[PDB]
Amino acid sequence: IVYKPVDLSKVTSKCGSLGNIHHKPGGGQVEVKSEKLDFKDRVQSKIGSLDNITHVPGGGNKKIETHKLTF
Amino acid sequence: IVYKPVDLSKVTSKCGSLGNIHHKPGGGQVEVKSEKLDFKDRVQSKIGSLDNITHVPGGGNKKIETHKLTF
Amino acid sequence: IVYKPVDLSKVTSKCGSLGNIHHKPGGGQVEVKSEKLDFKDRVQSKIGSLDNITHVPGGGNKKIETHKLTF
Amino acid sequence: IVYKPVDLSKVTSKCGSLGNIHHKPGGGQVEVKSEKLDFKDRVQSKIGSLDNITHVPGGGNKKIETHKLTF
Amino acid sequence: IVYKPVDLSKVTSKCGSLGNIHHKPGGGQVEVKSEKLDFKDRVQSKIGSLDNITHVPGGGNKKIETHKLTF
Amino acid sequence: IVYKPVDLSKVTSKCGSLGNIHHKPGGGQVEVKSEKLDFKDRVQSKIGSLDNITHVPGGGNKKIETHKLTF
Repeated sequence: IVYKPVDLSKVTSKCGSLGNIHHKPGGGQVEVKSEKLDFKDRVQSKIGSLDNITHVPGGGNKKIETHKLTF
Repeated sequence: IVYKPVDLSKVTSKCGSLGNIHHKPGGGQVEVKSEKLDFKDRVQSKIGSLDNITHVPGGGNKKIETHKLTF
Repeated sequence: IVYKPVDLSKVTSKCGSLGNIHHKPGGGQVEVKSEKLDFKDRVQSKIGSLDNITHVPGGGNKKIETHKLTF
Repeated sequence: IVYKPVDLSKVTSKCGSLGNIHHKPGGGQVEVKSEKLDFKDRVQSKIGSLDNITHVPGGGNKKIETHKLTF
Repeated sequence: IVYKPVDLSKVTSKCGSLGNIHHKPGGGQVEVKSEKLDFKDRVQSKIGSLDNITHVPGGGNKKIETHKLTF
Repeated sequence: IVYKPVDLSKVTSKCGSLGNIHHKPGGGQVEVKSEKLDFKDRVQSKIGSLDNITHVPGGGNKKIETHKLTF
C-alpha cells in the first residue's frame, strides 16, 4: 500500500482596491453652512473633498484537509 | 494499491475595484446650507465632492478536501 | 489498483468594477438648501458630486472534494 | 372657535399563546441514535419530548395623530 | 379661540405567552447516542425533555402627536 | 387664545411570559452519550430536563409629542 497524495493547489483572495491607477484626481470645493440646528440623538458626520475608502470585512480564507488510511 | 491523487487546482476571488484607470476625475463644487432643522433620532451624514468606495463583505473562499483509503 | 486522479481546475470569481477606464469624468455643481425641516426618526444622508461605489457581498467561492478508495 | 376633539380609543394587539389550558400533556419517549455521520456545513439541532414555543416578531403597534388649527 | 383637545386613549401590546395554565405537563425520557461523528463547521445543539420558550422580538409600541395652533 | 390640550392616555407593552400558571411540570430523564466525536469549529451545546426561557428583544416603547403655538 502506497499513499502519496499531492496537494499543490493555490487558494487566493484579492479583495478591496488593487492595481488601480488614479492620475491627477481633483476633489472640488466643499462649503457647509449649518445654522440653528437641534440634534436629540447620536450624530456621526463626515465632510471631505476627495476620499478613497476600502473596508474589506470579507476576503476570508478557509481550508480543511482530512487524510485517513485504515487497515 | 497505489493512491497518488494530485490537486494542482487554483481557487481565486478577485473582488472590489481592480485594474481600473481613473484619468483626471474632477469632482464638482458642493454647497450645503442647513437652517433651522430638528432631528429627534440618529443622524449619519456624508458630504463630499469626489469618492471612490469599495466594501467587499464577500470574496470569501472555502476549500474542503477529504481523502480516505480503507483496506 | 492505481488511483491517480489529477485536478488541474480553475475556480475564479471576478466581481465588482474591474478593467474599466474613466477618462476626464466631470462631476457637476451641487447645491443643497434645507430650511425648517423636522425629522422624527433615523436619517442617513449623502451629498456628493462624483462617486464610484462597489459593494460586492457576493463573489464568494466554495470547492468540496471527497476521494474514497475502499477494498 | 372651539376646538375640543376627544379621543377615547383603544389600539390593542394580543399576539402569541394566551388564555390556553394544557391539561396533563404527555411528551413521548424520544431516542436518537447517530453513528458515522460527517457534516461539512453549519448544524443547528434540537432534540426534545414536549415543547411550547411562541416567537411573536409581530404584534407591533403604531398610532399617529396630527391636530392643526390655522387662523 | 379655545384649543382643548383631549386624549384619553390606550395603546397596548400583549405579546408572547400570557394567562396560560399548564397542569401536570410531563416531558418524556430522552436518549441521545452519538458515535464517530465529524463536524467541519459551527454546531448549535439543544437536548431537553420539557420546554416553554418565548422570544418576542415584536410587541413594540410607537405614538406620535403633533399639535399646531397658528394665528 | 386658550391652548389647554390634555393628554391622559396610556402607552403599554406587556411582553414575554406573564400571568401563567405552571402546576407540577415534570421534566423527564435525559441521557446524552457521545463517543469519538470531532468538532473543527465553534460548538454551543445545551443539555437540560425542564426549561422556561424568555428573551424579549422587543416590547420597546416610543412617544413623541410636539406642541406649537405661533402668533
